[PDB]
Amino acid sequence: IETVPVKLKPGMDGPKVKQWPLTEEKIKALVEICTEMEKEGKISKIGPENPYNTPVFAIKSTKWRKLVDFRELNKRTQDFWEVQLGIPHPAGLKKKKSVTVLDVGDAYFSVPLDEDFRKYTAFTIPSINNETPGIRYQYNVLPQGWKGSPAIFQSSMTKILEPFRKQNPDIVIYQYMDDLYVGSDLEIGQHRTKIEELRQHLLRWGLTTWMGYELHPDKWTVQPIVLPEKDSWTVNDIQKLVGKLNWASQIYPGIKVRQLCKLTKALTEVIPLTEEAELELAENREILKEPVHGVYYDPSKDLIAEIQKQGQGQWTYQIYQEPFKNLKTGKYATNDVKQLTEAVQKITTESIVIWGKTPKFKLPIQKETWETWWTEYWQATWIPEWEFVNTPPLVKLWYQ
Amino acid sequence: PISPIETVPVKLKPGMDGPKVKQWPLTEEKIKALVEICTEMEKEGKISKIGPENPYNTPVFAIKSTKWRKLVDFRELNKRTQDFWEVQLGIPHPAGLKKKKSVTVLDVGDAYFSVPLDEDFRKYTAFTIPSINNETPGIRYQYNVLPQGWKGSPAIFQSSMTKILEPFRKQNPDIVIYQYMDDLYVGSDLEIGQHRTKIEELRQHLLRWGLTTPDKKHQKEPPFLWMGYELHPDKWTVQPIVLPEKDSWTVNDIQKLVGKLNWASQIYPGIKVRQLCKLLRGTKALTEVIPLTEEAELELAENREILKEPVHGVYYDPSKDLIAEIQKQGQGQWTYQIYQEPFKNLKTGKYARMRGAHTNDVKQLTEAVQKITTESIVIWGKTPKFKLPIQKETWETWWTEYWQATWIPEWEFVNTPPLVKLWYQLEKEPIVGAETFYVDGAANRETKLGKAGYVTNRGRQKVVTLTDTTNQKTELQAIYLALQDSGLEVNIVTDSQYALGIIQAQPDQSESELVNQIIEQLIKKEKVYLAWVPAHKGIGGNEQVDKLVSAGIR
Ligand SMILES: Cc1cc(C#N)cc(C)c1Oc1ccnc(NC2CCN(c3ccc(S(N)(=O)=O)cc3)CC2)n1
Ligand SMILES: [Mn+2]
Ligand SMILES: [Mn+2]
Repeated sequence: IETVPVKLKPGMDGPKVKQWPLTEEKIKALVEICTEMEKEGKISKIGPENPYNTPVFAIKSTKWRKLVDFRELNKRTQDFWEVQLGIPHPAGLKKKKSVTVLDVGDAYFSVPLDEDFRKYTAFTIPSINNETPGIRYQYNVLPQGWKGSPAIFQSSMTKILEPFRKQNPDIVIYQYMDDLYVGSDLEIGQHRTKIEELRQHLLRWGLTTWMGYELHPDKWTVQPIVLPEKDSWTVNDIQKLVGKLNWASQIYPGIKVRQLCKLTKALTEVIPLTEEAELELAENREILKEPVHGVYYDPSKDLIAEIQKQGQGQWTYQIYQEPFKNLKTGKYATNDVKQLTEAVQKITTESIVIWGKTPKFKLPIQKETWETWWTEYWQATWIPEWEFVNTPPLVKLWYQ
Repeated sequence: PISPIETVPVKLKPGMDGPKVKQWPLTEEKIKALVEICTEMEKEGKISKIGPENPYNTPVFAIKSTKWRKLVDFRELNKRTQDFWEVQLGIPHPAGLKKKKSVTVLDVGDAYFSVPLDEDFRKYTAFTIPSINNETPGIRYQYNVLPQGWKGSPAIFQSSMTKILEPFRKQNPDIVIYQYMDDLYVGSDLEIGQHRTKIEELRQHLLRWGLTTPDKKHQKEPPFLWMGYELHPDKWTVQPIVLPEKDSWTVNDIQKLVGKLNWASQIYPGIKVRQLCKLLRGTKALTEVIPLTEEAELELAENREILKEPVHGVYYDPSKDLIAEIQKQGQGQWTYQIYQEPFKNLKTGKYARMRGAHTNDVKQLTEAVQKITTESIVIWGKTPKFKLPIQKETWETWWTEYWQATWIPEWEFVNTPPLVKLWYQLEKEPIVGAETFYVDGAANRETKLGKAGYVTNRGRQKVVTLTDTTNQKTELQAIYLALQDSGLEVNIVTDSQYALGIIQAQPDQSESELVNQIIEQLIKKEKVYLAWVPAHKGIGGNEQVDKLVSAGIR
């Protein structure tokens, strides 16, 4: 085994990201992990000659796990992991009956990382009250979280999987970051038995290994823009319905509001439902049920996801590349943050399974509230890109 | 002594070569001073004589006070050298410090000149002492240690110092040592006998590693003046805050006052700085005299009272839990106190921030709770238990109904007036027997002429004219009109997503006067329902207002 040489771009410089303050339990949880890793030769204490920094966090049943935020590095590595060694995405995966996800991160700890690239993997375990200098380390092996690790490993991964794949040609296996996506049309017990067989292939070589047990991507359906059913329609009830439909007409080709606009009245007054409006309404209903005409996935373009707080433990979301032209819409159903972090994880997983990439999330929360809390509930090995937005009150209403 | 410690490898910036700066002809006094200076350094192995085999040069200088100081201009080399890791990520807060029986402050002698520079890098630190009138080849030299004024000296020094302490640290986990530049602060629960002995074990550990300290019996008596604080054994405080008695205040005087008050705010409760800040607003020369308002004179009076008596703070006991209390002290103004045992404050704080243009006490308090939450994780590594001037029901009613997601940790209501409340609540469904006001407010982009107005389900119609108003301003004055002319129960229809958004958000304070006027109206009303329709879509009521509203100018 030798090292695959890595390069950012001749102009692109490494990451220099601040470490978010960490709680006592997390710093202590990290010192344990980082010491064992240093002893095992996975990492190495570093000096000031390394001006680079990637944040570290600790996650969770009872065992603590080191999560490293490779967002900036992955952005700066891109050419290496997308073009130079890009893993292809199977269109089949999203069609499979059941999809099991397995953590294959332990495999990267066996492959050495290009000696010339290691400086960019620098991270810091901070000190409480800044009394001690703060422990610096860098990777020697392939790090978990960095998109370059699965790119390098793919060659060794294809070897491992070769028998299983030959033996089960109707099983689909995708590799996204530290995880394996395994899909089959098999009955549940049989799917589970195939996963177990798979674990063992990985066990030789060396691989121990908001969502249920597995994902069911064929059962995944778009939450339509719903038009309420009523026998009593007020002036306000129609006004809402007109505004909702008008907004949908910007996305859905075929939506008409004319017949409804055909009715200075008091909001509270009860206007009776016309023949042409009752038709238009029922017609629009059948349009919003079926997917959007004209919107397609452009691989070159970035995915964008919006989430709305619907209250009572309900959340709504929409995946698009070009604003409001929806690729997928859905829903998610104890505290606002735990719920959002849950919703985020679910949307990102669906996104991975469907397009082979994570969306940039538009978070209906204050920047600081999120950064402080997300880690307490975060459970994934990847971290999506996120921006903090103010949900326009209108969009919440339109998506129920 | 030059520490035996291994050298930190240094490189230049990629695609760059070393400095080749010409040494300016220096004065005879300066030449005589520099040679004398360099000779004593050469004998100590800090520098080494070189030939014209080396092609790099940096200008040297000299300054006087009878002592002569050697000034090296690393400006170019620093531009050419690689960036390093940030020396320290923060500074300790006295509130986070633990109680210790005894202290010793050791200061490291000739720090940068006591640490070796990477052999492969030395060539670039080359400097030349010119000959008199520069007629003959000067005396070429290069550093073997960290040069003074060079980019990586703080990084490389602190890095070394840390590695040198690491063994001693592991060997003495019950001893706290704080590193800051060429200073070392040692604390222990050991008695003056065992402590003084451990001090010498350290001084010697530093010596085995080429680092000299001062000497014994230099040690002082409490308080220990550290980083702008007074460090007593059981307490801490900010160093004497002198609030100047001045007749006339200049921009510079006010600026410094705000800095002193903000610094005092760490342990002195109820310190206010709003009114004094309002003064600094605008251009104004540093020396320009600024007449104090009644509000600023009142604020300074209150500040003088708080600072009339010395207030102290306690150290952190990691066995106990943190408790943070917040108090409202005017619009935008919030004051907090963190303690573990009732009113034995570890630290104090103020918070005044306007995230966006418009906000309410609930959003304001939540925002403060966050600022304190982060502050706590930084200082103590754990979140506090909160005591808030808001009813649990007031919170519940707000955060469930709001579209933004929030979560605040363990908190309890404490009855500390003024209490945080929602000054009004918009209706959920349209009101019956309450006049429906369809509003609109079109403005011309060129003539700047506004035309805010309304039409009602009761045939009332008013169309006012505005001067130099945006389409935003008019869409908002239309709502203020509907609010003014209406009864106690009102329905208001708008085509402005902007206006609705502002209003939906339930603000109780705003940057715009129009909004403050609208808020005042909202507070007064018994019931207010606010609906939205898409403009130009021909809505029965909306279309009707647009006719008389858009009539002339756009
Ligand atoms: C950040 C920092 C700064 C300084 C300083 N100066 C010292 C250390 C250890 C230092 O670094 C730390 C680190 C952890 N805890 C403390 N607690 C200090 C609080 C004040 N205390 C003290 C004890 C006796 C007396 S006395 N004997 O004068 O009454 C005066 C003060 C010494 C320990 N300091
Ligand atoms: Mn309007
Ligand atoms: Mn308008």
